[PDB]
Amino acid sequence: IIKGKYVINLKQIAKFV
Amino acid sequence: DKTENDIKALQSIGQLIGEVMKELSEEKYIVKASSGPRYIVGVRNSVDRSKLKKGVRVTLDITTLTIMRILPRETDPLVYNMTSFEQGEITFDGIGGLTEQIRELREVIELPLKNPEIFQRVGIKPPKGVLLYGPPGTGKTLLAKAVAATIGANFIFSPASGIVDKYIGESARIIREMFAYAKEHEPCIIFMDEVDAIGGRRFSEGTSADREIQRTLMELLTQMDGFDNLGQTKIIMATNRPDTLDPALLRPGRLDRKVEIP
Amino acid sequence: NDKVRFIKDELRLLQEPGSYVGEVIKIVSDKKVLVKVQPEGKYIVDVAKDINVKDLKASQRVCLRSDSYMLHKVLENKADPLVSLMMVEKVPDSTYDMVGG
Amino acid sequence: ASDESLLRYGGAFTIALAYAGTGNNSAVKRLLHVAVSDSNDDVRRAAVIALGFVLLRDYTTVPRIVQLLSKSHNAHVRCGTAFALGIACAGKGLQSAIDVLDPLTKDPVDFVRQAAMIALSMILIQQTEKLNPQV
Amino acid sequence: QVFDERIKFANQLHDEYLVSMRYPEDKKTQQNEK
Amino acid sequence: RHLKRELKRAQEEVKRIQSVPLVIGQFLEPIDQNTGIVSSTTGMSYVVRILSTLDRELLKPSMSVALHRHSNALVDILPPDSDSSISVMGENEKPDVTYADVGGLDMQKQEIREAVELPLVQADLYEQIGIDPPRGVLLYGPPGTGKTMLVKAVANSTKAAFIRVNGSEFVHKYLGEGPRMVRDVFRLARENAPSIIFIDEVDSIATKRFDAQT
Amino acid sequence: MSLQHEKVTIAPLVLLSALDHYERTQTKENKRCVGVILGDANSSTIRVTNSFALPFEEDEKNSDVWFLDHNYIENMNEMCKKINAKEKLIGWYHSGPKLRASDLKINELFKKYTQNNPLLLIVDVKQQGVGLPTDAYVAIEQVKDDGTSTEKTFLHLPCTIEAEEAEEIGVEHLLRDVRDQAAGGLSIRLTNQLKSLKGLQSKLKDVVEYLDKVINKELPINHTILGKLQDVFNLLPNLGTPDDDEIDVENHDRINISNNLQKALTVKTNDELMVIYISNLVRSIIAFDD
Amino acid sequence: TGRDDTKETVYISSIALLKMLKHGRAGVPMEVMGLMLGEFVDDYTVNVVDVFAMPQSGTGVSVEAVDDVFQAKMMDMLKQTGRDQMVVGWYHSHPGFGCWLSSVDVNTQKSFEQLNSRAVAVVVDPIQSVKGKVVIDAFRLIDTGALINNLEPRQTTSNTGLLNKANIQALIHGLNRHYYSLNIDYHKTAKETKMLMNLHKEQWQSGLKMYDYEEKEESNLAATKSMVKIAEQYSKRIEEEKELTEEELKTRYVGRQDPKKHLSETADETLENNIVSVLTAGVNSVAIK
Amino acid sequence: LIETVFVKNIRMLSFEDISKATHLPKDNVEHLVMRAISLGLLKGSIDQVNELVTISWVQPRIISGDQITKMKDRLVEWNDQVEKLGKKMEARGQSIWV
Amino acid sequence: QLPYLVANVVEVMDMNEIEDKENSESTTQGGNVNLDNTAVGKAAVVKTSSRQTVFLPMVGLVDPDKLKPNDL
Ligand SMILES: Nc1ncnc2c1ncn2[C@@H]1O[C@H](COP(=O)(O)OP(=O)(O)OP(=O)(O)O)[C@@H](O)[C@H]1O
Ligand SMILES: Nc1ncnc2c1ncn2[C@@H]1O[C@H](COP(=O)(O)OP(=O)(O)OP(=O)(O)O)[C@@H](O)[C@H]1O
Ligand SMILES: [Mg+2]
Ligand SMILES: [Mg+2]
Repeated sequence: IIKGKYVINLKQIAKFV
Repeated sequence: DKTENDIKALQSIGQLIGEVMKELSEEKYIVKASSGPRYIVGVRNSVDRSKLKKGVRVTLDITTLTIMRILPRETDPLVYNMTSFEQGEITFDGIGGLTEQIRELREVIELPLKNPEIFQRVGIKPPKGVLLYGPPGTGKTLLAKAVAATIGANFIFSPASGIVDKYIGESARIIREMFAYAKEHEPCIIFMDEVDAIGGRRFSEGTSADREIQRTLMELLTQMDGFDNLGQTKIIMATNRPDTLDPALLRPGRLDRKVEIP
Repeated sequence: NDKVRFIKDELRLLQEPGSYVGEVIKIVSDKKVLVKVQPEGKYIVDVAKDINVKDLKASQRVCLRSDSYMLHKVLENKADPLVSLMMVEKVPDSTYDMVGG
Repeated sequence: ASDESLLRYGGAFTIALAYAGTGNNSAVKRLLHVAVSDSNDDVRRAAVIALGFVLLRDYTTVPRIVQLLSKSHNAHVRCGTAFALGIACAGKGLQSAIDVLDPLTKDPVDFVRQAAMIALSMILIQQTEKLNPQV
Repeated sequence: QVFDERIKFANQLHDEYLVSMRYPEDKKTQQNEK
Repeated sequence: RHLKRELKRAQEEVKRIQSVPLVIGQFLEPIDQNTGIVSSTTGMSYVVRILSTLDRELLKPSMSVALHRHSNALVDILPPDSDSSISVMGENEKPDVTYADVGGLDMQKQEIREAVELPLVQADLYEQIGIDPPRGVLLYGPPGTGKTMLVKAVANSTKAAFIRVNGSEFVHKYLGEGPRMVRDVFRLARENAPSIIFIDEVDSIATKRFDAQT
Repeated sequence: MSLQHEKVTIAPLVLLSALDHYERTQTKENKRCVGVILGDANSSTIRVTNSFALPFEEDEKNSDVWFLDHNYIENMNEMCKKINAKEKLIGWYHSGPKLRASDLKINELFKKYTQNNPLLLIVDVKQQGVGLPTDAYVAIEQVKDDGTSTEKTFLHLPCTIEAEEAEEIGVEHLLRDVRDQAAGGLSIRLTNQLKSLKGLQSKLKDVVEYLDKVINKELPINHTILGKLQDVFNLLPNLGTPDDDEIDVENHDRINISNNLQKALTVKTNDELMVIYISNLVRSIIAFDD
Repeated sequence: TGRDDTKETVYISSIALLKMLKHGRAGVPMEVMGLMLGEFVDDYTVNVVDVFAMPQSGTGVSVEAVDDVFQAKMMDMLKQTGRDQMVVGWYHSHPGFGCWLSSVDVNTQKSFEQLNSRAVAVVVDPIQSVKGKVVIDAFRLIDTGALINNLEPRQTTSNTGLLNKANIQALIHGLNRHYYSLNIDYHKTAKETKMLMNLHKEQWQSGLKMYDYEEKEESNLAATKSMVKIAEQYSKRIEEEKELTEEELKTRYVGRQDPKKHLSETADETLENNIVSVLTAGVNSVAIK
Repeated sequence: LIETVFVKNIRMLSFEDISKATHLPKDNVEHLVMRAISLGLLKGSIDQVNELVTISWVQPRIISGDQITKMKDRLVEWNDQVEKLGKKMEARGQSIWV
Repeated sequence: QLPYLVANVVEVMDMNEIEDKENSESTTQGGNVNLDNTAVGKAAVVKTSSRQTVFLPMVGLVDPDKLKPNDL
């Protein structure tokens, strides 16, 4: 959690914002 | 200007790395891309045949697949951490009263560094290979930091367990490629810190982790002795008990001096 | 003419979408086949008009047209698992004239 | 001599209608030239069709001329071959005309098949099947 | 000059075969067969 | 005349599909002389048409090959020499140890001159007597004994081709990488036969026990 | 500024573009068209990627009087900068039949925008000649040995054409022709041979009558023109030398391979000769049962 | 009804095709966009004269990525020189997919169709034009309400009936059943044909350009050596191969992988090259001196 | 020395012609030639056994009214020479100009 | 604005900056005058979590002070 977007890492390992 | 350089950047596309695996004809090359599958690619007149040679990282295009230009070699992201942690620094003297062992260590390391020519006169193989073992807390590591600090020779390092990876053929990759680094960087000194991780024996009647150790261990032997021979790459191996290890990591001429600090 | 119109025809023939090797795990009697693609996983997929599930059987390799994985032909191959073990061990057979005495 | 596809398409048929039903080598000669030597498909087709009009007066020789053209596997060339045979050998049939069209009926290209079925019916027009089994 | 006289013998053989090769083939395909 | 002309044009077209870029697969085995089974090294198996007027004498046994990128067809073939795992390490490298390190280890010296050197100098010595040749050599013992030293020593002596491979040069890094590396090294050996293939260690590669639950 | 214009590669896109703009202003009867040239510089090869028309009205009373919109130029450039940001002013194309000395003053005007030396690319819209419809020139300053001060003058640049991989295949898609200048098969290189020789014969005829015009009709004398002819005479081949005798010997060698290969194909065809005749015998049996 | 009501056959000029490809190729892998400028005559003849690209985005092709500023202003540039016409449609690039409209672009085509109902969308593959063949296809939406009214046969009336396909099951569904395809032809004048056909000023004078003789001796040497080995291959083939069933014999006694054909091919090839080499040398010696 | 080679269509000179022009012995013709090479005003090599100076390269220099006429005639000879020869090449290979 | 890939930096291995007359690179190339012809500015190699590496020209707004040879 980035305070005022988020970082997810998928199960397809592949990281996106 | 700050935003106009970004326009020039956004309209540029990326490039995909490979390396020259094999010359095919004159204009055709086998590359092994870092995507992984090999391709056949072209040349611009920017490169020449004699600037290409095997094992050179070359760029490719991603829609033309032509070598535009030669690139210097890849270098792991991991190993820059190791070249930028030496802190905990201290002078020639890192202990007092065990100076006799400090003097002994530099015999193996520091002396062939300065003059190979005095080991010519004798006719021995230039010394290399060091095992450090002893009771814990006795400055075996602080001496490691001191001989990287004092001489200032190129140092890497490896914690016993930050070279261990989940992917296999990836924990081989680092340490193979770490020795490579050691041959372009001058007189290098490889400190293995607190190795008991891959110190393990043949086991593999236990879990799969014991074959993971095995895979990584075989990798070392071929480097230590073979057609690949060292001379200005030195091993300092730090451990807290040496009878954990496999005896092929107790093997002299890879470990020529076994210095104990009591 | 036979020559030049064979080249011109081969240019079309060579253009594919990709055509795979699959192997039949098992059929289902909806007129579909469960096929495990050898690298990939399993997909139940229909069959062509030149084959049906009675022409198909477990452990027989098929050809797939891979945009839906629509069965094209049986393959000209068939795997056998018992030979896998026997070969990898690798032992011959004999007569009694190689044991005599 | 026009490089337009359009004016060359009609160019063939001005020879055809100018020399229609005339036993002239030059009239026929020109059409043969266009078919082979031109690299636009529609223009290749038009040259073949035109042949039957010049050689209405004598259509005995016609199937042999286009025998060559049916060997060629371009859809348009075979397509215009079908029509030339229908045109020239209409009325009471000719055995050679029938033969050349048969492979063109079974062609793997729809455009040649559509042309061929029609051409046959002109050759065999209102012929009873008790007078010829092939009909 | 020597090579050319040899090439002319080679060219003579090239003409001779071309003419005669198809000629028995054309009569034989004329004549009926299965 | 016009067909001879469009034959040229058609042959020109088919060279364009022979050309770059190309992806490299592996040929498994045929099912036809114009259709084959290939495993791309993308980790995908394909059944692909084959181009006519290629040679197939080297193709039908496993060998590197060129396939086209987007369509994935067999459009050209490669020679087995190129696309090696690693090139010869006995002509572009030279052993760094000779038999002047060898004093003793004579017991093994009588057994290794039989095993390695005699089929290199002439294979037919065995055949005429009627002795069939021995196969590979296993050296075992603690590695401090000079097992490899002996390999370098007689390699420098016989001066035949030599290949330096290891299991960390066969090791998997992506899908389908490892098996491919295996096939290449023998292919090269046979091409410039006779040859010696040296794998320094097979400890990792082979293990008496396996899990095979993972 | 500098000379880096040694090669000018020109995209085929630009030539096609030039004719399109020329007609869509419909400049005829000795009217001109000028548009900007966009592309790379600071490279020995000058890459002509793109062009765009500028509004430019050229007078008919004089050649010294023209209208050109300076404000227009920046707007066209900033837009195209958004598309691809490797495009800058590298010159301007003139579309006249040939070269003028009122283009020199225009050249100076475009020197303001450039950071290179302006390329004048006379794109011919008359398609004259079987060779390139492009001559290229760059305006350069010289002094000369005559006593002439501070000249500005145009030095010819050899013209070449390159195309990108995507660009080239578009041509191939559009066209299917086989090209009277092609060096393909045996009949095609035979035609190229006689065509190439007569190409030289034409140019040499011009020089001979050009020399007369200097020395009876008082065309100007220039040391660049005389110096080039000197080079021809000095590096001219010679026969009857030991070079000539080795040529003849190399010549027998090539005649030797030809003679071997002529014999080789007679064997193959004579094999076919037999096999047609065996097939006849078999088909006779078949015909008799039939 | 009352018109031909069929999708234009898009005639893309000599300039345009190249321009779209150059535009798209640079941006690979990211998607590209732009407008087609053209003119509309017959009920089914749109000649596309020129193109211009609409600048890049950080989210690729969107309806959002249309910017009225760029579009109108760039139009006003052409206006001053009188080479603008009217927007006949737009192009965009899917280099990661085959020729067919993605989910987004259909809604973009909807908006474009509102403005002008002859609006086409042309999908360019700059990544499958590394072949000798350029992969390019044209589509125009047929509305959903239009499929309900079953007006689809109206759009195929008075055509040759020849349409294009691209891969099966997902690509082909969208193709025939939600939009309509018409072929693409290429338009040119005889002035432009001469411009393309020309090459260097020493390309019609390249037959006097002999080569180094070291290279020509390489050619002489390689051919003669290789043919000895294929001849050996040819000897083995004709020892047997005289029992029954031709294909069998050809499989048994290598007759497939035909050395008879290969040998003749090489001989002819080297034979044609050497007659011109001899001819070149005989000219240049005697003609120059 | 530079003058005599350039104006002539021959590029080989017996020392006898040079000796009589420059009023030198054979000793000094050999130096003169050698110096021309060192400075780079001529380049070539010497046969003192054939007794020729075979010059192979002449420096370009200013070209005056008289020389242009010499230069011109040389170009007429070669121009006519291609033209007569091209007729044979038109006549030979008539069948194929395709 | 979203979405974008998240990666780490292999290394910054810069090329010399663009002010020169012959190339602006650290690795010698064939041929002469070049400044943007195949020449490029500073270089960043980044490794994805889709598992490759790409040689990209680094953005001219992001500094080498904002880049470490491990930076995320
Ligand atoms: N002889 C010494 N004199 C002063 N400080 C020392 C001495 N040796 C060790 N230390 C201190 O102890 C700390 C940790 O010991 P260090 O990591 O260097 O030793 P070690 O013998 O390898 O054992 P381990 O690896 O288990 O830590 C140092 O950072 C330092 O402050
Ligand atoms: N008989 C001998 N003469 C001289 N030196 C020897 C002798 N035997 C061994 N040595 C030396 O001992 C070292 C090891 O030998 P070698 O290089 O053959 O590896 P190895 O035993 O197979 O080890 P590993 O396979 O684990 O890598 C070498 O430096 C070698 O020269
Ligand atoms: Mg420690
Ligand atoms: Mg060893």
